[PDB]
Amino acid sequence: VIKPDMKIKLRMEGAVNGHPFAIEGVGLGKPFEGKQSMDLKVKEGGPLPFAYDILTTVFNRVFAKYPENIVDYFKQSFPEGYSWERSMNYEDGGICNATNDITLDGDCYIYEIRFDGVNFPANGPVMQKRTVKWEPSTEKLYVRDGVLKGDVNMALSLEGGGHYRCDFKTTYKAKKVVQLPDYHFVDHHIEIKSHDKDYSNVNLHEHAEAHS
Ligand code: NI
Ligand code: NI
Repeated sequence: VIKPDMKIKLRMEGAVNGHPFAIEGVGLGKPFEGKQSMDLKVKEGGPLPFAYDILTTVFNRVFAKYPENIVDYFKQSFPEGYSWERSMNYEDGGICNATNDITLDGDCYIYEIRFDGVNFPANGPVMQKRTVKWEPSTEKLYVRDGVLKGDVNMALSLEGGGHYRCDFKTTYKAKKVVQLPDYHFVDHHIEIKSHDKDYSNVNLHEHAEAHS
């Protein structure tokens, strides 16, 4: 059911500091190589008044290269698919909640995404768009109450130098019973490869690899 080459379509609806927006996307990847990319377009609420970077990790752990010796919760959950929930706690009190419900239609994954950011300070790097990129990261994955958790210490590099820290807590939920993994890691590296001036168009890449 998992094919070597796969597509993606998605819609995100969200709000940051009570201002709504909508984004759509199409993309493609290689699930077994842990690579994907996508083009994203802002449909409503542009030009976004906040750092696009806060959204990019929300725009699928099926696109992660799992070796044979680690159970792959995500590829097993297909064709029924899985959903996830995430809280993203920024060091200045900015908090983002996100969810993604992932279904499969033919060779295409479909994402229905909600994003909700509150309490970003007007003079902070998100609302003044002073972020450069996310550093590559290592997510720690562990089972709890029959579902899979993933935690990660993330950092955004900042235009004047330095970093801005965010802690991610994700819960991933297969829509059917699957085998559960042991403790393991996923290395991630997410990059905006191109974009237009106000980020109404963005081309986003990620490569991920599981290890134990
Ligand atoms: Ni890389
Ligand atoms: Ni740029």
